[PDB]
Amino acid sequence: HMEGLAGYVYKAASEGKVLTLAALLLNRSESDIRYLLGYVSQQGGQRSTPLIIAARNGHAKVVRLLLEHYRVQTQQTGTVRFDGYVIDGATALWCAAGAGHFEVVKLLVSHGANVNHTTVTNSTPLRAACFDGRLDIVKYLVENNANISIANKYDNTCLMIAAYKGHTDVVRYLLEQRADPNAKAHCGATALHFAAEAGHIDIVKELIKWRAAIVVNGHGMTPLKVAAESCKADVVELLLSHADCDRRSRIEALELLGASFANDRENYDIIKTYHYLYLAMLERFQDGILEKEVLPPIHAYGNRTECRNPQELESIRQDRDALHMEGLIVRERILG
Amino acid sequence: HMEGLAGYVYKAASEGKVLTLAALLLNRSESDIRYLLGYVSQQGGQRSTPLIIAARNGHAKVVRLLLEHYRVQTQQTGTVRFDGYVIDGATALWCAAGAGHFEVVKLLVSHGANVNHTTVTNSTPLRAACFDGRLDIVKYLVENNANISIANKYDNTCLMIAAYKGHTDVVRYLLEQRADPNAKAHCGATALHFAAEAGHIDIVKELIKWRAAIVVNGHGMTPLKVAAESCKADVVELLLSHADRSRIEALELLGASFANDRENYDIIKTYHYLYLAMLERFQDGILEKEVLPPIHAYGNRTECRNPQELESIRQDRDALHMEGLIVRERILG
Ligand SMILES: O=C(Nc1ccc(F)cc1)c1cccs1
Ligand SMILES: O=C(Nc1ccc(F)cc1)c1cccs1
Repeated sequence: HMEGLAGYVYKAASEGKVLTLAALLLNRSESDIRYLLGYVSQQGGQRSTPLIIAARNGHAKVVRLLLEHYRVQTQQTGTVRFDGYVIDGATALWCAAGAGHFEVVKLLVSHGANVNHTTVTNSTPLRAACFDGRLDIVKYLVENNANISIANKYDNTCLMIAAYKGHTDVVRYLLEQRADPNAKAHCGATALHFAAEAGHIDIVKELIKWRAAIVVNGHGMTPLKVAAESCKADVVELLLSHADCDRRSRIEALELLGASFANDRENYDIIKTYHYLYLAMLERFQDGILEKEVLPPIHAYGNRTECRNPQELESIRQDRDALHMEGLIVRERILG
Repeated sequence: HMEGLAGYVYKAASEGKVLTLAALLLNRSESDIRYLLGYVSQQGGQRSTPLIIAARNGHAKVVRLLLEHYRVQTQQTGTVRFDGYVIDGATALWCAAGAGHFEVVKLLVSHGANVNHTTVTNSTPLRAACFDGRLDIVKYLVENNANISIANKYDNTCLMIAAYKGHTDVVRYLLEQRADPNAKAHCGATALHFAAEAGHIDIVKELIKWRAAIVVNGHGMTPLKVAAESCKADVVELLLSHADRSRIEALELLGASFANDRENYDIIKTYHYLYLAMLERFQDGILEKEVLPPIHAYGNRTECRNPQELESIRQDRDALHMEGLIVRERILG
């Protein structure tokens, strides 16, 4: 059928050949043009229309022709491919936003594109831009009345995803536009919880400057202890210079922070494994005191047992091997 | 007393001023030279002798003078500092081996240094040299009757530390010199367990030419599952070219490790080892798969029980990440 002629209009659109597109559409009845420009084309794992592919591929030159003259409906959705993950429900705007195609975004929403249509995971074009941290498209959409509040399937908001990937400038912009830094995901994670795991220290300070609230990971820990278990030490101390827990919860972070300098081989430093573990014990006998029930030796980590006295952990300051597994068991008593 | 001139000969020894050291000792009775050369000097928490520092600092010219003329006893031990750890029981030879001082090692053993003296932790000079991976001193000491077998307090053999720090050349020399590849530490960990943890693929094949590894690296693991949790995929697949349930646990834990592992995190590779893992645990009783109830943590998603379930989730980054955390907690805890 004219299914072959659709392949040609898709090919010209995907590769940005304005000259080819116009010559292909020039002498066509309106019935046929709506078929040609609305044809869902199977190319790889992408179900697309000429406009969606033209936008995903950043051929603004081609996108202009279709929206101005041939007046193509901007609400068309398809299933497109971004890197290695297939996304279904993607509109020309969402493809143009995720792929960071500056001009194409500005052209579609200027010609009336619904900036708040969502994929099946309910990622807005703004979220795509927040994931990749393209500041110009994040600024553009919000001042074009995009909804910073609409979040993904798992309540993971643009502010949360901007923090995990660490787009400091984008994160502060949304905070200024008064995005809620206390939203919670299906995980329970706050935007802070996320920035803590990835140690985006400047983002952590930005969120606090914008009256962010400390709340337990609804399904686990505090943002402090996710910093500790993630071993991001500078972050761990930042948060320990804001309202903490006297000795109690505060020392629990230090214990786990020093325990995380031990257990992961990537950033393993037994010197700071001891450094934090010892200072935790210091903050446990100050004035008054507060001890630890330790677990049996557990035939596994040899027969090492967790230290109960400062002098005890002092002894091991010469032994790498023992301090390393002292950390492995420190960690295992809080997590397990 | 003569404590002031003793301080001076230590200074000359540590800084390698052979001529200066010699100028201090020449018109001294043999009684006095033993005080000067036997003084244990405290710098920090360090107990040192002029000979030990000359060896720790690799000043061969000074070490020759001391052993040759003034005939200083090679026995003599002290407490020295290295990578940041104060080590007790260190002899001039052991210091020179950790510090990779080629000649000073060659000079000390020639005048009778016990190549098998052990620190307080029972570290051979061979172990020290194996940690630093200096192959020339590893061969030299071995060809002068060093015992590849004498291990640290925790049964950690020279082969283990050569694997952990990843000195392929030291590992292959030790294996060719016929080191035991099946020793176990107090953890239970074999040399492979260590090579897997750090993913030293070339060494892992080297041990394969010989070995055969049991269980536990500290938590009841085979070297395969230590590779999986460490996310070392290439190692996991190398080791997956041998003999067997155990197969599915490795793939599951490796793919579950690509999620939580922010260091080498790839959500695509989570959905790959987890998908290929789905062969035969779930819907029988194939074999038995007890899934955990959807606990408030990884949201309330529940672990996939059928191949078809994991196919739907082939897309969605958010969803596959919590699928890894769920598998991880089921195999671990
Ligand atoms: O926006 C997202 N993912 C994305 C798309 C395109 C791209 F280039 C980079 C990232 C999403 C996050 C959660 C659901 S969708
Ligand atoms: O590994 C050891 N010592 C060492 C390591 C690296 C180095 F550069 C210098 C010395 C050990 C000392 C006691 C037991 S093991």
